[PDB]
Amino acid sequence: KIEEGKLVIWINGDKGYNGLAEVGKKFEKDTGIKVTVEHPDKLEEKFPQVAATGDGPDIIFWAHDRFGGYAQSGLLAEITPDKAFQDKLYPFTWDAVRYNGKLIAYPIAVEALSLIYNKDLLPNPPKTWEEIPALDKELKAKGKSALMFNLQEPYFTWPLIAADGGYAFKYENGKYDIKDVGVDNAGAKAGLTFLVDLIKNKHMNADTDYSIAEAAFNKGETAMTINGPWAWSNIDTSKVNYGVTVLPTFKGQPSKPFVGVLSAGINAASPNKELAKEFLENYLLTDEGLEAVNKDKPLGAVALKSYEEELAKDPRIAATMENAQKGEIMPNIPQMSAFWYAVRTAVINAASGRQTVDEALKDAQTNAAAAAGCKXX
Amino acid sequence: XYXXXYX
Ligand SMILES: *[C@@H]1O[C@H](CO)[C@@H](O)[C@H](O)[C@H]1NC(=O)CCCCCCC(C)C
Ligand SMILES: *[C@@H]1O[C@H](CO)[C@@H](O)[C@H](O)[C@H]1NC(C)=O
Ligand SMILES: *[C@H]1O[C@H](CO)[C@@H](O)[C@H](O)[C@@H]1O
Ligand SMILES: C[As](C)(=O)[O-]
Ligand SMILES: C[As](C)(=O)[O-]
Ligand SMILES: [Zn+2]
Ligand SMILES: [Zn+2]
Ligand SMILES: [Zn+2]
Ligand SMILES: [Zn+2]
Ligand SMILES: [Zn+2]
Ligand SMILES: [Zn+2]
Ligand SMILES: [Zn+2]
Ligand SMILES: [Zn+2]
Repeated sequence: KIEEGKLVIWINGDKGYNGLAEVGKKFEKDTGIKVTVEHPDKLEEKFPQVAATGDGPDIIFWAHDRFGGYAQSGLLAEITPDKAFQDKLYPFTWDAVRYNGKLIAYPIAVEALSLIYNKDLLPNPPKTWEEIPALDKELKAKGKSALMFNLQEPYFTWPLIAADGGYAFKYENGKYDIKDVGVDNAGAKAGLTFLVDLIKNKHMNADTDYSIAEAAFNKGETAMTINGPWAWSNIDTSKVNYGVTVLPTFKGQPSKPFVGVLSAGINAASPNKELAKEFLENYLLTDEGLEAVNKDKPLGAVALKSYEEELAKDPRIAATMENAQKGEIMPNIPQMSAFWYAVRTAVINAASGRQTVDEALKDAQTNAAAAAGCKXX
Repeated sequence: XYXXXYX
């Protein structure tokens, strides 16, 4: 069902697909092979439906974590970059595209939360979480707060919770131990305790969500927020003089945001695996290839060293990459659903007092590990 | 569900 002698590519419509099409035109001028870039709605939930029947695109772009599922279903071609090519990309990005020890996609770009701060309120942002309470009191004396960020989703709160030793699933040798959940260890308790104290002591409000925080920061009401590169254009619009920097440390250790790696996977059913490898390796994953996509819609930090070094002259991108390198690649396993569910509940419950930190994390641990312990139905 | 396992 997949046409031989051409490349069909699916990529999210919020990406620089026109720039990607430009890379395709360059490919076609060189080889006479036509490259079609499409951006189907919910493409990542369509792919596993159609690919299962031997149809779909030759190449699919999505966040790496979805690829675990595809690989489990045998929907992705194993890729074969040599060592010289692999050395062109940051090692940790390769970690994001491994399933059962196999490389199943090419890393393209990297996203992670950073500390975003108001340069006018705060020219010298805190290096530590611990100094934020003192800073809050000082700022609030003039009716500004130190920090507002989304507290409703583990994605945003996990970096602090994980800093001193929390983790979702233990990463071992390009594999995850789904029975090793790090939700209720002393590291997570410390982090969550500090977070809950911030809320209990009114340094932060338990109700703060994504929109509230974004609004407050972009209006100059709070000196700091925690968000990703997807938020920058909204701040550009606000005219706030903002900086983007490394997340504060906690107990001397980096905050550990989850890292999302935009990745390009090859349809197992494709008759054009060689064409796709050539396109991805020698056309897209070059300075010129990524720049063409980046110009259409900024990629953020990229997996390709040579081009990241150029983009990193923008300190916001340098900060994204730094936070990413200090962060936790998002596990690409289906058991993550039980982690999110359980932790989301645990943080809500603990910040609202409905449970102690110890009890919330214990239950979360039990629930996350239990739902990870089995599969089927 | 309706299929078994376990995976
Ligand atoms: C099936 O698994 C569910 C989740 O553990 C249970 O709640 C439910 O009671 C179980 N049903 C049965 O035990 C009937 C099983 C018939 C054999 C199913 C397994 C075989 C390998 C398909
Ligand atoms: C189901 O999976 C569990 C491990 O999760 C295993 O102990 C059991 O043998 C499996 N049963 C099957 C595949 O029938
Ligand atoms: C569990 O998930 C696997 C993924 O390959 C399926 O094949 C199975 O039928 C069940 O949905
Ligand atoms: C699959 As059963 C609950 O009969 O062991
Ligand atoms: C599916 As079972 C091994 O918990 O009976
Ligand atoms: Zn579209
Ligand atoms: Zn995802
Ligand atoms: Zn080579
Ligand atoms: Zn305090
Ligand atoms: Zn283990
Ligand atoms: Zn993402
Ligand atoms: Zn150029
Ligand atoms: Zn309990």
